[PDB]
Amino acid sequence: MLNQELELSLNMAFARAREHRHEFMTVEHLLLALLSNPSAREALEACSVDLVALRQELEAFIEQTTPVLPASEEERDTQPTLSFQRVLQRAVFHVQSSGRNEVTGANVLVAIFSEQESQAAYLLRKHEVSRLDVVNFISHGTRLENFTTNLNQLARVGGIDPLIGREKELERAIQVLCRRRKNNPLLVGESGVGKTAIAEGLAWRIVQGDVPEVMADCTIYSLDIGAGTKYRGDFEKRFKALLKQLEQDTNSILFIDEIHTIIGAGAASGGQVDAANLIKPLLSSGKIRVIGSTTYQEFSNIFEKDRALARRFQKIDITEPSIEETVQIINGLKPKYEAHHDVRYTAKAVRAAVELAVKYINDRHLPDKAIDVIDEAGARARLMPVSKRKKTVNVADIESVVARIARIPEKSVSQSDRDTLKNLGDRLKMLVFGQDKAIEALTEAIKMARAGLGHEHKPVGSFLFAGPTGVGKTEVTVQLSKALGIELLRFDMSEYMERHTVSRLIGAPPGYVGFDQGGLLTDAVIKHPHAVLLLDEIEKAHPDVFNILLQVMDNGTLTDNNGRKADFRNVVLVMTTNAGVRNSTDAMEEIKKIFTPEFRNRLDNIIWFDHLSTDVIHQVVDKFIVELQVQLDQKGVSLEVSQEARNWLAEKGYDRAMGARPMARVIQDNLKKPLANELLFGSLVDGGQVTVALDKEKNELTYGFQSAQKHKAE
Ligand SMILES: Nc1ncnc2c1ncn2[C@@H]1O[C@H](COP(=O)(O)OP(=O)(O)O)[C@@H](O)[C@H]1O
Ligand SMILES: Nc1ncnc2c1ncn2[C@@H]1O[C@H](COP(=O)(O)OP(=O)(O)O)[C@@H](O)[C@H]1O
Ligand SMILES: [Mg+2]
Ligand SMILES: [Mg+2]
Repeated sequence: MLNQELELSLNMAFARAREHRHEFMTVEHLLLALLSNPSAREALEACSVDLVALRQELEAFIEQTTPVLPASEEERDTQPTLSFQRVLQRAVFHVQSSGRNEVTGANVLVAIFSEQESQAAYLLRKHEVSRLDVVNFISHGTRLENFTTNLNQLARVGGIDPLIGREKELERAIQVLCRRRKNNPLLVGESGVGKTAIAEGLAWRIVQGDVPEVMADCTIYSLDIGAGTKYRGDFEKRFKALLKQLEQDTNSILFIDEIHTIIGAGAASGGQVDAANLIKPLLSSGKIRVIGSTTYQEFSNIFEKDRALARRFQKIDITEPSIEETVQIINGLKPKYEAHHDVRYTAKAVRAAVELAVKYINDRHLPDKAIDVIDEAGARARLMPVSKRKKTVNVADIESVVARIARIPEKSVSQSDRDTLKNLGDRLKMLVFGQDKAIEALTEAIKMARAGLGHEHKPVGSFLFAGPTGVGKTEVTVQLSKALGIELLRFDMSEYMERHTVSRLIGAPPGYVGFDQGGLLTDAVIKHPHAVLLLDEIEKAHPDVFNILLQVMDNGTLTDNNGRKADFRNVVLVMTTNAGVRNSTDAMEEIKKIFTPEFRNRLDNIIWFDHLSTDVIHQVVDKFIVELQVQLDQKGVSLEVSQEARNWLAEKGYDRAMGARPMARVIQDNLKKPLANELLFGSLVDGGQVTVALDKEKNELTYGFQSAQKHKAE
């Protein structure tokens, strides 16, 4: 009773149903099958139907609504719906009654129209295909500039990707826009949640006539945004001309995506908020409606408490879609992604994209991150030259995709990083002396973190460098940053005490915590994610800084503005202290008294620094002499410093209270200054020799000079 062609179309659609593993074969599956069927295809072509725009829509509906049965043991195979059988019987009854031999696809197509409540019938009516057109086919023949504006125009073609679900939110927006006062919807939600999607989706509903009667003549023009808009062009005169052009007496809605840029954040010149607040009630011969978009926090403080327009807008909470609602969203977009990637995603991969992104991609939200994993996974197939189809198993693909987004970044094996880290303790020991323990405890902690051992939610290392003044605490961290090849961010905590400096001259506390949070600390760590953060004199810092520090050491993040701006994941935090000296006896309790157990227990290590021995002080002196020798040897000048003069430099360049802090000046005043004259207009111009000695019963340095081409004669 049925054609060979139609019987094939049925079998091929039955085939797709036990591969996608559908429990139901529906009327929508039937129309989908009919797109392959020559008679139904020619009928639809006759009415000027874009087969693809119908293809994508049927496919999207089918995947969102058909139950999936890959579970276990219990009896399930594809079962046609009562409705599906009803359409075929309607087609056979009509054909037999018409005097025709067999049922063709075009006859089944006529039978679908009679399923009054079906989606298949609904789509045929949307594509403007009437039942009469198929009957007659069978019988006879045996304003703004340039950005992403005018969403109504983008909807009539195919620029806007479809909006799935969210009826309550659109309904609420339409109702808000329909009010007499406070007519302006304000979509509030996290990034990726689907705010732009709702605005764009509204423009489609206006075109489709699914927003009737008084909102038919509406057009949604989208403005340009995305935190302060004034570069060049004078914002005040272009906007005034725009709002007036939007007003000739029309029902024009203006979508301002990321509305916190113009208003709330505080601009430089006028116009901005001041001009947008103007047209909201009645300050002309007309009125405009605005759809805004912002995040939870930027609505909370900068919009509602600071107040720029808050009351005139109606807030609509746009929540993150749940797992199953996101599965429906992905299922509704899946066919267009599959067409583009030439690949098929299994229902298990779809659920996995959603569920794995929820668990592991915490920095992002719902639809957005799940859609990016799905797009990324399909693109990934191309890299295997062809694009390997994907049978019934894709979870593993999704797992690699999610793993790459969620984590990974680190090179650390058999060479470059290996040699540096294996010699880090030796490289530092050749610049900082008498503190082998400190260096060893520090490098042990770096290597450990570099081996992938440690936490991902915490800094590379959090250390408390404790010890006396001038023993190598600052020098070690400066060198640590030079040996690791990373930036050095330095902050003095004595400049971050809240109100201690006044009677002198300096005084600036509206910042401090505001200096660190608002800008400085956050800005520096965003600019240089891989760095060593040195905080001098940590004991002098205000408790607000300590809470901020307690968060860094726990969360690995710090928040000034959202999207989790400051990332301390790749930072070596170093805090130096002069607190409990290793006029105080120290063996235990001293450092413990000054810093709370809560702050101390978040440290990776309290790295202790000892006093400098007599031998160490001499090594420091030699280091200064060798640096000078390096400079002098290049100019053909040889510097020799005697033992007695080395003892004299050691004596003068080391205070027990100040450490080796006075050494640089002592070396400068006694070894560098006395050679300037001779190197410029004396015996050392063409090279030579300097001998520095000591005159004992005088305790002052002796300076001998000798010159020559090289060392010719004496
Ligand atoms: N309900 C939806 N149906 C289909 N796609 C959606 C839906 N909601 C969001 N998306 C998609 O997810 C992404 C995030 O949506 P978007 O509107 O940009 O979120 P937001 O504007 O809040 O940052 C966009 O690619 C959008 O196409
Ligand atoms: N342990 C040391 N090894 C090598 N040089 C040192 C040592 N200690 C102090 N110096 C010299 O004296 C200066 C002061 O040391 P620094 O690390 O700044 O002191 P602090 O431990 O108080 O932070 C250094 O810049 C360095 O020139
Ligand atoms: Mg200081
Ligand atoms: Mg110090």
